[PDB]
Amino acid sequence: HHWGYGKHNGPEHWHKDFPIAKGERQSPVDIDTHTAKYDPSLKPLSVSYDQATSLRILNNGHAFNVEFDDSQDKAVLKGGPLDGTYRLIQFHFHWGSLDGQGSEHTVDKKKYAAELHLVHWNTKYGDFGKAVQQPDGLAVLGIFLKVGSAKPGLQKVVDVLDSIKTKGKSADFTNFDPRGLLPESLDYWTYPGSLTTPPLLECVTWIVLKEPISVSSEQVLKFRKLNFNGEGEPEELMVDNWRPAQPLKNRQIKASFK
Ligand SMILES: NS(=O)(=O)c1nccs1
Ligand SMILES: NS(=O)(=O)c1nccs1
Ligand SMILES: [Zn+2]
Repeated sequence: HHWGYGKHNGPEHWHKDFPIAKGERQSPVDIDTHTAKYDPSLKPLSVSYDQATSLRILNNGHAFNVEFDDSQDKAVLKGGPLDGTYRLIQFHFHWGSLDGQGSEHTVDKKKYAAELHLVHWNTKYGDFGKAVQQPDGLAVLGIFLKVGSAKPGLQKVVDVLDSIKTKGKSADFTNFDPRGLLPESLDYWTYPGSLTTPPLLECVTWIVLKEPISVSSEQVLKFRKLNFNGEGEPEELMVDNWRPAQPLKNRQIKASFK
């Protein structure tokens, strides 16, 4: 047994094993659109996923991760609020049991049906494990999912979920293009924060896109068929795997747009 999202091991318990849960720069947060300062010094985000190499998809018991080859500068995030270059290592999502909840960040208290996280690590620290020990170690791009028209570029991900239903299952997952998960606009808010699962390390520059992607009800339904438990255990549907908003405290949310 370990941390999870249930009544006995969920977000409100995490602090007992990861005391930084109560720290000064925790994620997610509510993005108050009227308090976020437009910052004309922010650069456009640079997302270069042209040469991205997906390798595998994994159910790790808390979400599913699509993993990338990060042994070269093939899929990088640069510009925006960032200095230097961050390599894509994985993406995953957080979603709800119902369309009314599921996102981690909220926007003037609005919850989206899900949220995508494309996780990148600062190439000056050499590997992901070293980056997470650093205040500017990670750059996570957050994208909101709302339910409406399907996202054609998500379908390949939903169709493989049958094969990784339970914890520890993985499947080959090559030639997936993450550029088909982006919305049209790259307007963003940014603030310094943390991993939103344990160990909750305060290593993240969060870059959250203003424009949501639209996904179909059937697509998000297929997320909710996955399982937190392993094969041949009591079936526990993988839903509501989001941490609620944490105290903003001494932080400013900047906007890249007016
Ligand atoms: N702090 S924790 O979420 O890992 C936890 N372990 C057992 C019950 S709650
Ligand atoms: N949910 S997240 O992107 O902040 C993340 N947490 C741990 C590894 S990646
Ligand atoms: Zn996440």
